[PDB]
Amino acid sequence: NKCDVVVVGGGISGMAAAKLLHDSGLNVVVLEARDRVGGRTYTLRNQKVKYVDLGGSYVGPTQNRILRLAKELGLETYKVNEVERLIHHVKGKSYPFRGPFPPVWNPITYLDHNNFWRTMDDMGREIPSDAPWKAPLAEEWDNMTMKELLDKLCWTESAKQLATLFVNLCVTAETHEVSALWFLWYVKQCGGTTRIISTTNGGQERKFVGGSGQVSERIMDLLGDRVKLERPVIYIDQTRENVLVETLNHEMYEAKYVISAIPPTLGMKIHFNPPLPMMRNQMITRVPLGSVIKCIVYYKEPFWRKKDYCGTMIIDGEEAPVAYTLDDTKPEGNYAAIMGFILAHKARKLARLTKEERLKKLCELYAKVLGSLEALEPVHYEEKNWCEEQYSGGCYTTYFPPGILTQYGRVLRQPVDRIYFAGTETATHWSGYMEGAVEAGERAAREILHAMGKIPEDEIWQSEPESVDVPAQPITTTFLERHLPSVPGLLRLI
Amino acid sequence: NKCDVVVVGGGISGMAAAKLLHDSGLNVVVLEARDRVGGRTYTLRNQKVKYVDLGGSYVGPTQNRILRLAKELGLETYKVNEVERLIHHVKGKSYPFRGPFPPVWNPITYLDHNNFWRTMDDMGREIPSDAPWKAPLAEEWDNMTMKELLDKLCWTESAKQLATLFVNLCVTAETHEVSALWFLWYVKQCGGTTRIISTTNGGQERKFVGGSGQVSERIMDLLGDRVKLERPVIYIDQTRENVLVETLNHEMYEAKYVISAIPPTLGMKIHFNPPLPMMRNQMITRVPLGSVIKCIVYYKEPFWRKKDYCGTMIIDGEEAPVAYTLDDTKPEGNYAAIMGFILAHKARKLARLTKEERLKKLCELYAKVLGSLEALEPVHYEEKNWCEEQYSGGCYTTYFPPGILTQYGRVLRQPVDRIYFAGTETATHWSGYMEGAVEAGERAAREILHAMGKIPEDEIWQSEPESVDVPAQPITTTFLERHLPSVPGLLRLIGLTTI
Ligand SMILES: *[C]C1=C([C])[C]=C2C(=[C]1)N([C][C]([O])[C]([O])[C]([O])[C]OP([O])(=O)OP([O])(=O)O[C][C]1O[C](N3[C]=NC4=C3N=[C]N=C4[N])[C]([O])[C]1[O])C1=NC(=O)[N]C(=O)C1=N2[C]C1=[C][C]=[C][C]=[C]1
Ligand SMILES: *[C]C1=C([C])[C]=C2C(=[C]1)N([C][C]([O])[C]([O])[C]([O])[C]OP([O])(=O)OP([O])(=O)O[C][C]1O[C](N3[C]=NC4=C3N=[C]N=C4[N])[C]([O])[C]1[O])C1=NC(=O)[N]C(=O)C1=N2[C]C1=[C][C]=[C][C]=[C]1
Repeated sequence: NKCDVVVVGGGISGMAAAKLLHDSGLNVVVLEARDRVGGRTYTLRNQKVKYVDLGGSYVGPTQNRILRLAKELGLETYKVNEVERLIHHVKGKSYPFRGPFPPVWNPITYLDHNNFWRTMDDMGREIPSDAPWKAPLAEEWDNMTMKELLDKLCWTESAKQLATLFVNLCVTAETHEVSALWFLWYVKQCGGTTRIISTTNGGQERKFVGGSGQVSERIMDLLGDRVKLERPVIYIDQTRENVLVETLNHEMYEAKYVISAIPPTLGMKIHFNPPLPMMRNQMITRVPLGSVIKCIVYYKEPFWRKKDYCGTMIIDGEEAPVAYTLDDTKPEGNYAAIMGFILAHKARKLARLTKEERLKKLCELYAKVLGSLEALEPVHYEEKNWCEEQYSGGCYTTYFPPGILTQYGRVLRQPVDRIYFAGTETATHWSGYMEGAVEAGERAAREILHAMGKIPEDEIWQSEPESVDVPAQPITTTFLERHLPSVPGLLRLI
Repeated sequence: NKCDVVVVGGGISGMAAAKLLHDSGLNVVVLEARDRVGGRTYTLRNQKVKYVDLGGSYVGPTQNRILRLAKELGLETYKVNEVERLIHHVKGKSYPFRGPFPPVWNPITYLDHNNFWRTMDDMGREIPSDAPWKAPLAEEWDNMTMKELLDKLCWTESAKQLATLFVNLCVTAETHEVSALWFLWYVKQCGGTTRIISTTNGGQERKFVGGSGQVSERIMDLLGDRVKLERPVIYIDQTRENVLVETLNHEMYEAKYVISAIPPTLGMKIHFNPPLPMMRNQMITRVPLGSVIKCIVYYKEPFWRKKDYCGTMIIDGEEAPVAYTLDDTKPEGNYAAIMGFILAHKARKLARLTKEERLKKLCELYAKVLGSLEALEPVHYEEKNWCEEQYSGGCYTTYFPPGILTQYGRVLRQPVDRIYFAGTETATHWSGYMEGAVEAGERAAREILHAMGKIPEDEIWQSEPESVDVPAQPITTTFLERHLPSVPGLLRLIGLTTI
């Protein structure tokens, strides 16, 4: 029954909010729909794998909030293997390379690849992180899919193929499904193309020893009986003095304030009294999450390292079930494994197969790409289709179709009376990530502290000191990268 | 508690299913979220208006199922006023015309307008009504917005402007929001461009005397206590022998079968056990409804008729709050009124204003369009914003953004164990309309009768005899209309001669 704040959802965002409020002296309850905490993070333990992340997993430089929270909880990170060569597999053949970016040798193609990435970052600099709908060309870019943008910008099929794979991997959606404004904002608010795609010095630098699921589990340990598992919220009543929150199993909770820490569209699962205002009522029907199967194949040894491959593969083509892989071997060098993502329309297509049929397709692919028969002899397989989850709706995050961000965007974190909004989707830096979940949960908690007169308005949005354990190198561009002409630019110059 | 079939939703689709099942001898319960039946149809009665439809309203030729159902219930139709001239207002000026279509004088613009409508219908003929994702070019057309299709097809701004207003009016959404495959399907399954847009011989020919809300109300009268108002469904359990359906007010219903007769995305409001299959789970998050305010301004007299205007206005321009109007005077000639739609992004924009501020904007617009100061003296005003409705989500219907129809389309009316799907969105002829609600409700009911061994598979989909009261004239094209070249076609024909 009675408390100061009810938090709906026990993922990273809901747990970070509740921890903050608890640490401030307020009485808090977390209502969680599933029989576990963690939401879009999930760590499986069994004897074969020891532990494995089946949801969110990677952290890296500039993600200072998730790094500080995990450190305080007693977690350690380790580095993803990127010692040996990366592989770019294109038109049925493998090209090993070093550095973050796959090299291009044809000169025209070179100019086209260079101009595409540069243009993405240029366009991003006109987009405010906390208000993308205030971009000078907000409407024009929002009324256009990423597919239309790629068609205009890319003068070669080679650049257009790589840019498409880039979109599919970042947001688990097809280029024709997503707004150009929304995708450019998304990349920008992660620090740009280089920062988002890199292992070393980027979003994929590190993982947590023991799994990322420990973040939510350890906060639940701190909160004890305040966390209520298998309590899906069905009903929120704001007509009276205290807010009334009802669960599916017929319990009633009473509070001064609520934080909703669930993906925006999952707000549909709740019946509101009084009805939601018009813009939010419609927004929550307009914001799907992407589609992905995360798959991990285990091997006796990390045999790719013997051929001077790190295990990172960038794989083009319609036939490949998996477009991107990373080494998932434990820091000690055992439980050798390759992690890969089956993205967007391939997730829909390959979900019809059996677990065993998917394993066979992956092994045959890895054998071609790595040039090794050893890939045909897996010792174990784990996978998770996020599309089938009632209380997630997909992964990694919410995407915006064309027209939606400019029309409904400003409503995402706008309070509805005594309901405040957290969840990674409402963040302004690494929104879509575990980092964004922490930002949003702690910000929504402070909005409530301010409404209670406990802190100045000044203190709702708080900056984060840089991690000493995971420092960031700055992103640099060369003179030639900055000044080489586009393909049409070279044509004008002719 | 116990019955044969629980129907979720008391709109036209849910009420048509329940009536069919009841007439067959089964015990049915209808669970309705609101304190009223009718859903996206709603008839307001007060002394000033007598009655007025604030939601779905128009019916016309080829809509035989809604006409038969209403006739059996004892309802009458009357004809929408189209006796005098239509108006096309473009670039701040009005051009009166007769006939269904605004005339085009410039021969280039004329070739462009002719080729646009023709191409829409040509592309539609490649799209199966019952399976749009089977079109030969389904993927290509689905990966493209209507805005991209218009940019490629229309070689004049004038054709592009009119085509845009056409999309906004048909599906209450912007061209950049909707799949090209979905929109071409939607028009095709209503019988094509002419049938969808027309008053005389089209979708807008008629209304029901007394209002369309009487359809649902009269079925409720037939069913008596079997209809449960203010019972929003929150939970469906299929793990046991009988299906368990729970409501928000804590009642439990038990049944052999369930029909879900709610817009697909409103399925999100229900918690399922076991969880929905993957494709449905994701589909219901990908299918929004459009945005519209329906507004009716009353006058002492239908003064536009005196100037030889019927009251139909097609109004282009960003400044105009309303893009389309119809005479909404009663068949007896009293309660003179103009009905207009505020569509898509304007519904969002103008919802910020007060009721009085919106009234003033409309009157000032009608005064320019009709050239009449009388338009500035309204006697009464009614309106309804559908965007604010928790148990509709918008109006008129569900649209599909790019990429969705080909990936998730085939799952819309696919049964999930003992749950069968009705609602106008699952229809194959006039989906989006009251007609489609009847088709879908009656088909879902017969799917259940078949599962119960009461009818052959053969009988699930049933054709409908043509209405004798509202007959359909066929849609004809002239020789010139069929064979005049497009703009690029004329240009090719100029490249060829010179050589
Ligand atoms: C899935 C995934 C994958 C596969 C991968 C990845 C990911 C994912 N990511 C993402 C993450 O994870 C995220 O962001 C996070 O986690 C989020 O968080 P939040 O905000 O908190 O949210 P969530 O989790 O979802 O939670 C929520 C909750 O709630 C609940 N509910 C619902 N409903 C309800 C409830 N309750 C009560 N009632 C009701 N009604 C649920 O259940 C839950 O719990 C990521 N991230 C990062 O950071 N990293 C990584 O790695 C990741 N991953 C990704 C990527 C990869 C590559 C590149 C990029 C990215
Ligand atoms: C809105 C509108 C307007 C404004 C106009 C119009 C329209 C609309 N339209 C459409 C119609 O109306 C429709 O289609 C119909 O109505 C549909 O039906 P259905 O399918 O049945 O569906 P609904 O109605 O929605 O119902 C449902 C129900 O359910 C319920 N719920 C929900 N949720 C829930 C429930 N319950 C329990 N639980 C839960 N969870 C609700 O409440 C409801 O009741 C139209 N149509 C026609 O035909 N005509 C016309 O006129 C119309 N309009 C239109 C137009 C105009 C112009 C052109 C074109 C068109």
